[PDB]
Amino acid sequence: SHRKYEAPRHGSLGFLPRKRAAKQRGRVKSFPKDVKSKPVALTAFLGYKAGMTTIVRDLDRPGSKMHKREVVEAATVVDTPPMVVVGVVGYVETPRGLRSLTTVWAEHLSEEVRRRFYKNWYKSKKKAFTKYSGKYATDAKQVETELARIKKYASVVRVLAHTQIKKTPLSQKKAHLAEIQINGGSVSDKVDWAKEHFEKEVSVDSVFEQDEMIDVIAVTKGHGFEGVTHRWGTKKLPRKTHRGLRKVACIGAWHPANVNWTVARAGQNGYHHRTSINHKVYRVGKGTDEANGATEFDRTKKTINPMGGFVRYGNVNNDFVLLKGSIPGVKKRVVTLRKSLYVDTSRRAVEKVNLKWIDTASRFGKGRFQTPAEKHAFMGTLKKDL
Amino acid sequence: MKIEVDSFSGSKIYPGRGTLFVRGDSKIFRFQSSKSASLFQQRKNPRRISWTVLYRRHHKKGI
Amino acid sequence: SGNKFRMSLALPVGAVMNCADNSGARNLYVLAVKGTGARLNRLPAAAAGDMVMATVKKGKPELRKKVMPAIVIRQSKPWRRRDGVYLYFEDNAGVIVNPKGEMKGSAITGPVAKECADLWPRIASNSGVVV
RNA sequence: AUAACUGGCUUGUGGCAGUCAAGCGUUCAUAGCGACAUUGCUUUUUGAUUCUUCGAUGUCGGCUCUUCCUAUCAUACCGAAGCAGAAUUCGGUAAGCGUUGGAUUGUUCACCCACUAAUAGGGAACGUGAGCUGGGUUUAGACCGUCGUGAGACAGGUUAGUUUUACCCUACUGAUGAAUGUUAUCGCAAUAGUAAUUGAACUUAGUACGAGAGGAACCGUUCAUUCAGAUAAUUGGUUUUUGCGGCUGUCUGAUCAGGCAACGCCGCGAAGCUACCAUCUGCUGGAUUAUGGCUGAACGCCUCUAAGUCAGAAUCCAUGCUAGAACG
RNA sequence: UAACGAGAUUCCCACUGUCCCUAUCUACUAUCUAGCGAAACCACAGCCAAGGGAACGGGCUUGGCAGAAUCAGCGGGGAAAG
RNA sequence: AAUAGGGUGAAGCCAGAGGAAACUCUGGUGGAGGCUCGUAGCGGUUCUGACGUGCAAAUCGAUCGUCGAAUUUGGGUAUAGG
Ligand SMILES: O[C@H](c1cc(C(F)(F)F)nc2c(C(F)(F)F)cccc12)[C@@H]1CCCCN1
Ligand SMILES: [Mg+2]
Ligand SMILES: [Mg+2]
Ligand SMILES: [Mg+2]
Ligand SMILES: [Mg+2]
Ligand SMILES: [Mg+2]
Ligand SMILES: [Mg+2]
Ligand SMILES: [Mg+2]
Ligand SMILES: [Mg+2]
Ligand SMILES: [Mg+2]
Ligand SMILES: [Mg+2]
Ligand SMILES: [Mg+2]
Ligand SMILES: [Mg+2]
Ligand SMILES: [Mg+2]
Ligand SMILES: [Mg+2]
Ligand SMILES: [Mg+2]
Ligand SMILES: [Mg+2]
Ligand SMILES: [Mg+2]
Ligand SMILES: [Mg+2]
Ligand SMILES: [Mg+2]
Ligand SMILES: [Mg+2]
Ligand SMILES: [Mg+2]
Ligand SMILES: [Mg+2]
Ligand SMILES: [Mg+2]
Ligand SMILES: [Mg+2]
Ligand SMILES: [Mg+2]
Ligand SMILES: [Mg+2]
Ligand SMILES: [Mg+2]
Ligand SMILES: [Mg+2]
Ligand SMILES: [Mg+2]
Ligand SMILES: [Mg+2]
Ligand SMILES: [Mg+2]
Ligand SMILES: [Mg+2]
Ligand SMILES: [Mg+2]
Ligand SMILES: [Mg+2]
Ligand SMILES: [Mg+2]
Ligand SMILES: [Mg+2]
Ligand SMILES: [Mg+2]
Ligand SMILES: [Mg+2]
Ligand SMILES: [Mg+2]
Ligand SMILES: [Mg+2]
Ligand SMILES: [Mg+2]
Ligand SMILES: [Mg+2]
Ligand SMILES: [Mg+2]
Ligand SMILES: [Mg+2]
Ligand SMILES: [Mg+2]
Ligand SMILES: [Mg+2]
Ligand SMILES: [Mg+2]
Ligand SMILES: [Mg+2]
Ligand SMILES: [Mg+2]
Ligand SMILES: [Mg+2]
Ligand SMILES: [Mg+2]
Ligand SMILES: [Mg+2]
Ligand SMILES: [Mg+2]
Ligand SMILES: [Mg+2]
Ligand SMILES: [Mg+2]
Ligand SMILES: [Mg+2]
Ligand SMILES: [Mg+2]
Ligand SMILES: [Mg+2]
Ligand SMILES: [Mg+2]
Ligand SMILES: [Mg+2]
Ligand SMILES: [Mg+2]
Ligand SMILES: [Mg+2]
Ligand SMILES: [Mg+2]
Ligand SMILES: [Mg+2]
Ligand SMILES: [Mg+2]
Ligand SMILES: [Mg+2]
Ligand SMILES: [Mg+2]
Ligand SMILES: [Mg+2]
Ligand SMILES: [Mg+2]
Repeated sequence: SHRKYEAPRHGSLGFLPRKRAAKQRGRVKSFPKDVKSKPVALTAFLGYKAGMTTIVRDLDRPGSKMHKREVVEAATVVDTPPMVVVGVVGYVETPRGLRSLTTVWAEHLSEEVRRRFYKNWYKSKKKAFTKYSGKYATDAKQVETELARIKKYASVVRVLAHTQIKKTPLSQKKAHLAEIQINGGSVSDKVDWAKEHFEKEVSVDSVFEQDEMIDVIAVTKGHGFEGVTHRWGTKKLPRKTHRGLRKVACIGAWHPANVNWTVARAGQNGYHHRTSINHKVYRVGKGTDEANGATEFDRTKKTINPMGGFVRYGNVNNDFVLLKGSIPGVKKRVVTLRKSLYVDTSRRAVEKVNLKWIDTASRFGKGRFQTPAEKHAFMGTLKKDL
Repeated sequence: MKIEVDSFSGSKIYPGRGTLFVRGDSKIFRFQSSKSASLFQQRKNPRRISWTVLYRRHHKKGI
Repeated sequence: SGNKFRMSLALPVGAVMNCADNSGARNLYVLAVKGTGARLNRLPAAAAGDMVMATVKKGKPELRKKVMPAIVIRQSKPWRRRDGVYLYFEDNAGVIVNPKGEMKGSAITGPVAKECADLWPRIASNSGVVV
């Protein structure tokens, strides 16, 4: 017999299996499609999720009931110190897909990136890349030959860059190494750009501009083993049901005499790989600036950091990206910020953002002051102040 | 953006913080958090609540 | 004739709110909400500024025992405005109107939500303090 | 060997669809219908039979959840009208996507109220009881009415009546993992899955159309419904932070400071978790179906078709998203 | 027919997570370990689709396919057990 | 042989007030009842809760009926298979 009443599906069949990600670093499945006429530029950047804050902004959206009026909006802070370029990979188009032809590395790799190749660094002789460093012996023509091979045969060029995780408050010492595709120009131009950028730092302001819509690749918050009620949002059974109520009552008809792949079942929730698109960049802040949190209307010399630091992260002392809304992942998660895969000309995408004010009250409680100076002015002298 | 003042405790309210309460007589009270909001619905007297600004001015402290 | 942002629903079907106009009704019992789509087991629910089909449970006899439109003008369930402010009133109240949104009575006691006054010019006309 | 379920044959009956064309439709068989006849399909009705099961396949309905069919209620695109507009009716490709909240009844069914784009019909052992529930039926108690001399009967009414077991195999959901010299990092992408949906307001515009009454649409803009994936700024909820404060009884001679009251109780309460009870986000190319066309024969004319070809649907395949073959 | 009723039924006020629509917290389990250690049940066993067949197959025929050893859950099947 | 502590307040009795009488009204006292709230006790309504190869071949938890009599109960004794 048919259902007595109709209802939509619980959950999406486009995100199966709801299993743990194979890696904690989210990987860019697809890069922006290459257009030769543009200049040579990076298409992605790696950062660390610091925390969320609040802004106030005047909306510029004609026809809206909030037009030219202040809105209060949630924002995400991504701590993004410059990444270091250490390598370059050439890819060849084959009837079986892209195939990596050759990887050329820089002469000197920093310790934080050489720790990436070790499970037990303290017990090691730290021999990584020593013969390769010897490959640079006084003319390095074998290295130029490999670069020429990349120029001659590669159709897709990606750079190898790692984060400077020592500039973040994280206790982890391993850097995060990722391939970032180079778009624009010919293959020879891309290879020349990579070679001239070996062992150099690349900042966020060279990858992302303000008012851009960008995508975020990250692994979400882990919840462990979870039942159907919260994993899939199914209806709880009546209170008086024997053996419990947080279940799916019928997991299948008699035939097919198997449990179908479409029935909601208990299992692991969270820690999934997600690509979330169209997050607007409200601010590309600079770490050397002492007025990170100041705007053109609030000139209080103020960093982006709340009082007492970001809860369970620390202070953001680097360049940062202020994104609209929420992005996947937890605090301290490595986040991949990718340029958009299409051209959006909608008013939301082309709107120019001017921030009014950034919240810097404590996130560790109902903070009611924006600055220690303001707190002192409000409360006056205390006993501990003498 | 302008900073409001808590009707109960007198502390500054920044954009998005706390709640706004409209009494039956159309009078508007602003609370920065559920602490002062709860004491207000609990009918507490800020002159008798030792930490509010109103209390400190009533007892002439820091003036 | 208006486009209001989503608001926290305050009044499911079966709720009894106060009647804030001098039409002679004292209760307004919600039995439906205009614009409610289909979802299994989900009760229709109204926010401030929503048109509702209601009956008068307590009031004048000629107003009682009939189905009539009404508009919710205030709610005690806190809701967030686009300027970040979470606000709520002491009670849920509405006023009896036409199917066109024109009030039957002609006076409102107490404040009126700005979403409702912005969306219904007649209620704005008959309203005093608008929040 | 034989009844009361399912299943199987059949399809009278139920349901659906054709063809003929006397008539209806101011004229006019075929816009829309269509008598007298006649050909079929279906197994969502009910019969007929008694093939399987009586060393037992748990027999009503509802709740929950998934999927499939199309004979399409809505949504996309279209052809026809007794289509001026608006509305409506007939029809095509279409199951991608949705198809509700309640009063009464144990009900399937029904019947009203109301919202809605719509509140389409069905199947999966008349899906689904080691998933639940147990109102009904259908053990034993009891009452009534009719029937019987009586014990008792009623497919009549009424009330009360134990719903057992998974730790096995498989299948599903997740989680490890030997070996393809070792170990580490970065990758490719075969294959499998897939996702978005609908409405309103403003403008067009009181315009086209129309004697008037009435009264559209494309481009665009702002929002909203249902769904999906995250997130914890804010607000709310939660409190063994037993963090701070308060309170009762009793005990430590009093004070201070504490114990107990099967977390003693109360207010606040960070952090964490979490809510359309909060916020954010949900892509653009190609190929087609119906259909409308081009050139153009067959058939010296004509013809979208025969050769060739254009546009074109919520369709399909990609882009994008999820997994990554643990013997690629 | 006053009073009485763990009797059956309808409405109203209060009340509430019964529900919209779920979330959070505590103890004991479950979990992992040391020790101890059963039972039901068992022709052989255990991947699907269609066919025919005692007319609803794990085995037969034709296809799809198919890679050790496994852990927690689960209740579609074994026309599961009693 | 056993059955906390309360509530209600029947007869009988004492006193006062109002009146010509008939009498009426009021305040105390008293402590009745197969009365009542509620322990011990006896029972076993509902969750159709737990358990349901159990702690148990009928139990456990909360909730509940009754609780001074047609009460509960030990021992002795009688009645024995149509
Ligand atoms: O009294 C028993 C009994 C029967 C039945 C019934 F036949 F209705 F299903 N159900 C019984 C039940 C039941 F499950 F609640 F129905 C419990 C106890 C005994 C039952 C009978 C006595 C004759 C032998 C079979 N069991
Ligand atoms: Mg249906
Ligand atoms: Mg569906
Ligand atoms: Mg949990
Ligand atoms: Mg039960
Ligand atoms: Mg916080
Ligand atoms: Mg709070
Ligand atoms: Mg329901
Ligand atoms: Mg049959
Ligand atoms: Mg037939
Ligand atoms: Mg027939
Ligand atoms: Mg005629
Ligand atoms: Mg039979
Ligand atoms: Mg025979
Ligand atoms: Mg048998
Ligand atoms: Mg049988
Ligand atoms: Mg058997
Ligand atoms: Mg059986
Ligand atoms: Mg069975
Ligand atoms: Mg039967
Ligand atoms: Mg069809
Ligand atoms: Mg149609
Ligand atoms: Mg479908
Ligand atoms: Mg059938
Ligand atoms: Mg059945
Ligand atoms: Mg079953
Ligand atoms: Mg059962
Ligand atoms: Mg059943
Ligand atoms: Mg029953
Ligand atoms: Mg009986
Ligand atoms: Mg007789
Ligand atoms: Mg009964
Ligand atoms: Mg009973
Ligand atoms: Mg594919
Ligand atoms: Mg107009
Ligand atoms: Mg969610
Ligand atoms: Mg304390
Ligand atoms: Mg004490
Ligand atoms: Mg003690
Ligand atoms: Mg004790
Ligand atoms: Mg204690
Ligand atoms: Mg609280
Ligand atoms: Mg909190
Ligand atoms: Mg949206
Ligand atoms: Mg032509
Ligand atoms: Mg054609
Ligand atoms: Mg052709
Ligand atoms: Mg393989
Ligand atoms: Mg692999
Ligand atoms: Mg009795
Ligand atoms: Mg009756
Ligand atoms: Mg099979
Ligand atoms: Mg056959
Ligand atoms: Mg068959
Ligand atoms: Mg069979
Ligand atoms: Mg068969
Ligand atoms: Mg078998
Ligand atoms: Mg075979
Ligand atoms: Mg196993
Ligand atoms: Mg189980
Ligand atoms: Mg089973
Ligand atoms: Mg067996
Ligand atoms: Mg007593
Ligand atoms: Mg008694
Ligand atoms: Mg009693
Ligand atoms: Mg007792
Ligand atoms: Mg008991
Ligand atoms: Mg029970
Ligand atoms: Mg058990
Ligand atoms: Mg005796």
